[PDB]
Amino acid sequence: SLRKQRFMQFSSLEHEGEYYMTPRDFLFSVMFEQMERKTSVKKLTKKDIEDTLSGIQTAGCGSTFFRDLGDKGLISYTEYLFLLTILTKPHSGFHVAFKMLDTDGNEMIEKREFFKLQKIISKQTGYQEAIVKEPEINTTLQMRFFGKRGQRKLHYKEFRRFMENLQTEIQEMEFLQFSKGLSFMRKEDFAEWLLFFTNTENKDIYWKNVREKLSAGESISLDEFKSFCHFTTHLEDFAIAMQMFSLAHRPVRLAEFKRAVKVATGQELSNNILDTVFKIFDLDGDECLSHEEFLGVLKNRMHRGLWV
Amino acid sequence: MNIFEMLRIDEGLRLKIYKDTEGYYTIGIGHLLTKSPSLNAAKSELDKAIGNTNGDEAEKLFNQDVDAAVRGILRNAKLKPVYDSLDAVRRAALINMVFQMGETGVAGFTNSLRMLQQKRWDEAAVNLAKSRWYNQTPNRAKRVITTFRTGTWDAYHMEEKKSGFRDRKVMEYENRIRAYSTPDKIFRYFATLKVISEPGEAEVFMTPEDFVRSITPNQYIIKRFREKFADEGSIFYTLGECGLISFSDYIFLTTVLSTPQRNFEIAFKMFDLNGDGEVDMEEFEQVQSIIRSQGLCSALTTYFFGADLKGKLTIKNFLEFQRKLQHDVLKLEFERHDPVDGRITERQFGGMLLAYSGVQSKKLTAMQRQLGKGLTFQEVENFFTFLKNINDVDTALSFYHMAGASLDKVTMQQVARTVAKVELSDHVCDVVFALFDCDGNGELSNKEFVSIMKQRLMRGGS
Repeated sequence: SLRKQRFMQFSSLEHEGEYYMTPRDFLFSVMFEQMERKTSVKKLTKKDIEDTLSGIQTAGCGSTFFRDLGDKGLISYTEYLFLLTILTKPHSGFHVAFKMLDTDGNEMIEKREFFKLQKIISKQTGYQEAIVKEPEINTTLQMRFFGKRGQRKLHYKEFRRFMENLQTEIQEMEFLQFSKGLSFMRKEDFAEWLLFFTNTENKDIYWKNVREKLSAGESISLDEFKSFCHFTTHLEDFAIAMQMFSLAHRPVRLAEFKRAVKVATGQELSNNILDTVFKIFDLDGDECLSHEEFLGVLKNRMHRGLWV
Repeated sequence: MNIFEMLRIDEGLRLKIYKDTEGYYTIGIGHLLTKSPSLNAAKSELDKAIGNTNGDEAEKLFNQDVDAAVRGILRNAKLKPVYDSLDAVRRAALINMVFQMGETGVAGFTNSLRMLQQKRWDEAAVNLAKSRWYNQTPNRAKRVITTFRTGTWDAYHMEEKKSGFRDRKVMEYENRIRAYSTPDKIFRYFATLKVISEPGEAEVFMTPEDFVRSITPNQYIIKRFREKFADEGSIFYTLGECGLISFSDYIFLTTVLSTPQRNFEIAFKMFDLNGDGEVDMEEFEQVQSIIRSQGLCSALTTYFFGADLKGKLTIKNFLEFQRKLQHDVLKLEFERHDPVDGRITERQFGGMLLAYSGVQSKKLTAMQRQLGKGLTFQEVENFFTFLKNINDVDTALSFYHMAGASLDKVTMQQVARTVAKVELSDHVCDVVFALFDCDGNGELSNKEFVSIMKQRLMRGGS
């Protein structure tokens, strides 16, 4: 398990020999495989709990929920796993799982069936420092979902709005990390993003194409970028439409790639993303994209380096 | 072969009490205890001529009944003249009819009866076949009427044929034909027809019933020079040619039968001129060929693309082709069994579920433990509508497992409601659970059940 190595690599608090994450931790661990300066674990004070309650009431409920919280928050190891699953395979039919712990058939769950809900979805360093064992600490998600006292209930609508917003936050946050703060990703910066988790055997051609063959164009905007990200999640219908092009002994040119996208996702990509993806992965230069390899990088980036 | 064996095939031999077609209580080989309504009088009546168990060799009951049937025949002024004139065998057929409806009902076939007394065998057989009696139970009646018409047990020797080793050997050989031979070799093996248009020449054809026999695991008889080989509303007439299945159509149907629809949508929208999902005659050919990996006949090609061959096929329209074809093939496969009043045995429905898992008799071995009551076509097709979503259903089953909920009947019935939007009857669950729990607790072997159901669904493998 690489996820226990990720959690432990970025966790910043110990309580009772049980380790915790702060939303600032959780974000960093999603977009980075290791950080240049490791974090300082500190024993969980009693101010933090006082702060974990403060941040809930002052923090954006939108797609900034984790950036606003920041260091005011708590995420158990079981929660962290749960959150990672939302981001690396957002389609584990959370709806049917939500509907099985459904109470009184109203499509909402009570705090009691929470721990199960994380457990069934997220499942199938630090041996005992990291395990499924139950907690006595009130974490940020629990306070937000079902209220401080725990007496609120969580409707599936609110829980879909929470997964979408969580995805949207990483996309918005990775945009700026890789755009160096400018409001427009460069074609070259989009490539660095796409190939951040790619460490396969052809990274010398990918990267050589980035440097030589792709350095001028119309830059990539946030909504142009998000729309690529929202495509990478639908890739399995893409993978199928790709296979059918191989079994047709058909080279995948641009016009084919544009088609496979509209069938997989119903939307079309910016011209500058299409051009970047082709210039990188058109290895031969025959204007024919190596889809099997482009498809492998997508899986590296979706899996975020946890083997998902 | 005798009346006992005859009447053991027409009236099945039941060990435990039941009710015949009318209300009355009955046990044995069609032996009526009493016409009272109380089950308790039946048990106590049953024991008055057995002596206190509701159970095999205690088939003296059939023997005393026949003796009463013979006797009641002989004091009856209309049955007696005929019976005395018939030989050993035709007498058995008449005792058989008396068994089925009693002497008063039999004695009401006064012309047929009068024919059998004047030894007009073909007449009485033509006339008897015309009656409600035959209409209600046409298979029993044809054996009885043959036995009347010919004087011989030949009607029953054919059905008396239940030996497992010689018969399994041909099952095993044939299964390998389906699984490993080329389509040309398969089609030629199971097709039963030949059509001779001298203009051109002789071509082999398949009847629908042949076609389903092709693809379902577990030989020319007729020539055609406007017959109907398929039911009134049957997808096979779109093929043209009376409901027969040519070779090209065999290729095409087996492709579209066992492809999930998402794949056809993606295939349509990929090679479509505008990607909306509407594919022309020529673009259709690469689609169905591509799909084959993972020469359509001139009747179908006009049915989809119009007689000019220039129309176009909607993924919506085709998807209903597939949905319709899958139905009739399920119908045909359902009737390849024993549809007594439109219900097949519990033990046979179990044979549909495992028809594509090969040597899985070991599972069915423990399935006949519990067992009674047939299963309607609608019960079955609902399960097969459930299997359409098996990849979504396997998701749910694993969750209910990890959350600790048990995988008993309510869970399965709930899962079929939630992810498959269909209601699984109670009885088909008992059949499905008896087969796949495998441990005796009412809990499914979810990982195993999902494996075999993935092969039933697509008629494929693993």
